[PDB]
Amino acid sequence: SGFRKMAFPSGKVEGCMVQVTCGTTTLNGLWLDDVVYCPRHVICTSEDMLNPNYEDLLIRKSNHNFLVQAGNVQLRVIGHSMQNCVLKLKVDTANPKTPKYKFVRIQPGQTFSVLACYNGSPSGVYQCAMRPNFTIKGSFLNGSCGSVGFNIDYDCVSFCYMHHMELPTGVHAGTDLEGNFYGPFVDRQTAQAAGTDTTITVNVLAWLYAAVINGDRWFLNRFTTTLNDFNLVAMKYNYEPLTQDHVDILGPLSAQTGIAVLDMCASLKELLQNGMNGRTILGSALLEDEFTPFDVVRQCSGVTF
Amino acid sequence: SGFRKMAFPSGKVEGCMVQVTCGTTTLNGLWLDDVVYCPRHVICNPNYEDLLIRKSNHNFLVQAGNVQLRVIGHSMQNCVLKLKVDTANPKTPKYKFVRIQPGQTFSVLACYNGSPSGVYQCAMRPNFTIKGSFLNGSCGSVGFNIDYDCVSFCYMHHMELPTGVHAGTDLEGNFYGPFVDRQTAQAAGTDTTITVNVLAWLYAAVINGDRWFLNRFTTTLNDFNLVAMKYNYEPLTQDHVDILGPLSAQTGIAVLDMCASLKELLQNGMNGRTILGSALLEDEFTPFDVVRQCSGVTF
Ligand SMILES: CC(C)(O)c1ccc2c(NC(=O)Cc3cccc(Cl)c3)cncc2c1
Ligand SMILES: CC(C)(O)c1ccc2c(NC(=O)Cc3cccc(Cl)c3)cncc2c1
Ligand SMILES: [Cl-]
Repeated sequence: SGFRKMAFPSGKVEGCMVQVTCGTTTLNGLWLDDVVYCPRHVICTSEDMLNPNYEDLLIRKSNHNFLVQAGNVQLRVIGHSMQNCVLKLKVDTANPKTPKYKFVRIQPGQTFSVLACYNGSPSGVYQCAMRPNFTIKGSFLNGSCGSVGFNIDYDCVSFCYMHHMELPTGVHAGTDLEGNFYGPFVDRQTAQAAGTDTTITVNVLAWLYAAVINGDRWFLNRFTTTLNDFNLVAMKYNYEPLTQDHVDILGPLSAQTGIAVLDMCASLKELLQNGMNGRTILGSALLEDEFTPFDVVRQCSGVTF
Repeated sequence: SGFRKMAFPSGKVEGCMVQVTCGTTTLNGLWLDDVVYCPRHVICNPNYEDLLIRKSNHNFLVQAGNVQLRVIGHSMQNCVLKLKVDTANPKTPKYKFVRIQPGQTFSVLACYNGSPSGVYQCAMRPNFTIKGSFLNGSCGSVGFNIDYDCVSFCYMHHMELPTGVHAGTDLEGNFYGPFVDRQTAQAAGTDTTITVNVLAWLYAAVINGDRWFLNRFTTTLNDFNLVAMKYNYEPLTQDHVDILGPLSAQTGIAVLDMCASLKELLQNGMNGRTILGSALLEDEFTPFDVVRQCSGVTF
């Protein structure tokens, strides 16, 4: 019993964190085999950030201009290339602690664990989700750039995010491990704002199923809804449209609890209308949207209370 | 910017998790040097000394990854069983066994069959239970903090109470709270809110640009403690006020100034507003957790 925002064990990622220094800038890098991956803005000053020409800045650099530190050991840079917004530093030593891994690009609504680092050293780990507006509500300070997001499915680490920057509203933006940003953001100091955020409906529904599994049914009602009428109501509360794919994904939770997806949709409709009236669901006074249907099956029991 | 319930990096603890099997029971153990620590109920009104005297070393199966560890000795210390093994753990970190106080927080590395499945942050509640996320097979999962490079082990999971909350011991086998390791009618006492933690969290909201709850008013520690007692809040002591000193200095808001803001939230609610994305007053962040997350301390 119990339900917590749970992160994946960070050990396999801690063994990959290195410190990258270029001139006066110092951020984190990901050391996998003989390559160190880090944000390409490590080559920039605060001046270049207004309109950086990365190709022109990088052509002026040599291997010895980059200092890579793995623990107390210095790594020698033997090559360098840019792939989109990520700089790939070829080093002379393969990481013996390299885990089995994949670079995956996630979709908004997907969750992942974040290993926050400063100077190549991990300071903390937390769970979070890719928001519909392609930003993450993380907890990062200056020096966190190069911190990575990941999922660990079975024994393989799936790298899905590299932290690059903080937007003016305090939210964060970054790229997949190929250097392709999530969202319409650029690694430039520009008046770019996060689009209006929306609630991840399929996740709130998954979390309501987790509450039913943990013995809480106070929110259920005798009503059902059409998929269209639910979306017409949910959009009024800034909720993401629930698609047929979402309904199909919720199938196993619906089967395990005996509550149809559109019957759960009806109680979400009522919850949005009535609020909680002093009650909580899984210890929360708000509707939680950072647990996917996959996270709920993973964390909750297979036997309903 | 941003404020999340953040756990310590679990890597130094993952390298210590082993699977312990005794007969039909299978739970987790902590392998430090040549000793495996696990709940003594792995051998299970139980007379533990009488059950243990009937066991031999080969009755215990210890699995570290795919390797089998050979048990060469065994002893009991309170509610924890210490299995002497033939191999020192090469991944043993620098460590200490510490007993924590209610209100203090720690990281939990949840495991099943000697394999870590997840990590999460939580606090020792005033009623000595933890609001964890555990399933059958989680017994032997450990709680820890990291101080520089040293792992402080503070909790070993033992059981789930009927209300869905959890109970366990320090690494010396001494339970937190009036609990016993056996199947009987045990209930968690009435819980209280950790006031010093809610105050620390209000300071974190001020640091992150949330000041709507601040007012021009102050209070005496005595007048606030009456209000704390009415709302099932833990009494705020002078030690708590002294501990909040650095947060008070960093934000320019006196502890009793912040206490008057909490008094108005307790008496009147949030009125549709949230603090750090929460509609409830959060009490599982200590004043040190607030400082550490709003600075950038690494291990
Ligand atoms: C101090 C403060 C505001 O809390 C802070 C300050 C900086 C933070 C940060 N670094 C940057 O944004 C560097 C940067 C600058 C311009 C463009 C680009 Cl692409 C990158 C990343 N995450 C959290 C950060 C938090
Ligand atoms: C099935 C369910 C509710 O998920 C569950 C069941 C058991 C759980 C568990 N173990 C026990 O409580 C076993 C037990 C019994 C009597 C005395 C003692 Cl000391 C221990 C620990 N954590 C989560 C547990 C969760
Ligand atoms: Cl995805």
